[PDB]
Amino acid sequence: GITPRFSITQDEEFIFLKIFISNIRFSAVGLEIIIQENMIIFHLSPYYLRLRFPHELIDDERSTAQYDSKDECINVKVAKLNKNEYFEDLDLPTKLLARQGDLAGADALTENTDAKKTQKPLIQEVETDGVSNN
Repeated sequence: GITPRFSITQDEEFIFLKIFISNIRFSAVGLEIIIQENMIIFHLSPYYLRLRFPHELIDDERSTAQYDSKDECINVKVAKLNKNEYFEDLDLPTKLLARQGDLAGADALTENTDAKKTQKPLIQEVETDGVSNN
């Protein structure tokens, strides 16, 4: 992850990620933030950032980011899969980067699983070869 400063906020409807940046070369052709199956990928700006939350988000039409000049900061919006839901990793920066470090130091992680689950199995079928003659 590359960036001077960035803070994430959680809401009872969606997630609000804020990024701090200077008034340096800010192109408008490379700007395009995309959200993965669950985690969020920050491609905007010349600096790439990777956010990994303990939950799963979704990228819909509502999802979008707006550039703030008054503060020279960037605002990223992303809808969640469950309303009234929060996070327990946004509090820590490393928890988002998910770095490895120097494999030296007492560190631990505790992520909770989701309650709402979906069960939609399926059994495929296809003919087969075989004769009856000797």
